[PDB]
Amino acid sequence: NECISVKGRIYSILKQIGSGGSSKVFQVLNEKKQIYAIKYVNLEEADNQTLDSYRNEIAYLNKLQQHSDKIIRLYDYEITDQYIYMVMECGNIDLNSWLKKKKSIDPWERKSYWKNMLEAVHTIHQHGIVHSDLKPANFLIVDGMLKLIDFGIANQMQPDTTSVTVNYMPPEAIKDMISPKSDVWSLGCILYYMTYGKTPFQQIINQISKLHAIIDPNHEIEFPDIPEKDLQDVLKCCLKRDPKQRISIPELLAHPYVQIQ
Ligand SMILES: COc1cc(N2CCCC2=O)ccc1Nc1nc(NC2CCOCC2)c2c(C#N)c[nH]c2n1
Ligand SMILES: [Mg+2]
Ligand SMILES: [Mg+2]
Repeated sequence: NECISVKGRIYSILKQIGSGGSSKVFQVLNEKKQIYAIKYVNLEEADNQTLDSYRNEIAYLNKLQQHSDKIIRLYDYEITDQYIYMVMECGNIDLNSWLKKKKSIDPWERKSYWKNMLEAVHTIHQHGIVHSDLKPANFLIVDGMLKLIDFGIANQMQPDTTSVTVNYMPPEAIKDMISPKSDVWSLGCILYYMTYGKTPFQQIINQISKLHAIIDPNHEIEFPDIPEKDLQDVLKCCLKRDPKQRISIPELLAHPYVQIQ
């Protein structure tokens, strides 16, 4: 019967979904035995860089959810000098965990998840954010939909277990040692994974030349023919290494793959 109070109301902790650095996310019930997610950040030690990333996340989450229901909802929050509590709509599960168990995706459901992710990413681009590190873990499944959680700022957390990648990074991020085009690359890797059941360079299991493969022009990604050729076309347009020739989000929204059927 571990509990959390937040701006008046009490919540029972059903379990800890995940953790990350100084954060924790709990699946909880309110007094009306309704389910929610609560994120907790122990601010006790945390530099002004960490503090500000979390303050920025909360502001954008509060702003953005008026413009799109593909952004996870922030219902209430409590913030002091010691801690943060955020009450949010709780997802059934994150998309990474969900992919890693499913055999094969229903084609109409892949198309629908795809529209969901485009809308969400589109929404954050309109308000001046480039995620830059998109991956399946950033999307939750709720009400048969995909909703975005992470904005790039704030430290990513990891699902917890009761025991004890880089496949999505855009090429121009590797050569950065970054624009809305970088999120379309990462979205194409997810859709590609949803189509061919595998990430473009998911087999180059050694990292340094996984990276090398990604930035290498005369390394070619394979697009086996498939029934839905509009989907073959989406993937080929997303996965162009040259950012300036890569398809954009506004264009992807006008594409037959999302507009027909
Ligand atoms: C039942 O609930 C869930 C369960 C699971 N998993 C993962 C595998 C095993 C399992 O059962 C994953 C997500 C949810 N639902 C959920 N998860 C959130 N954070 C997770 C933090 C760890 O990495 C993935 C996301 C938030 C969030 C934030 N921040 C605001 N709402 C949220 N809803
Ligand atoms: Mg068990
Ligand atoms: Mg295990």
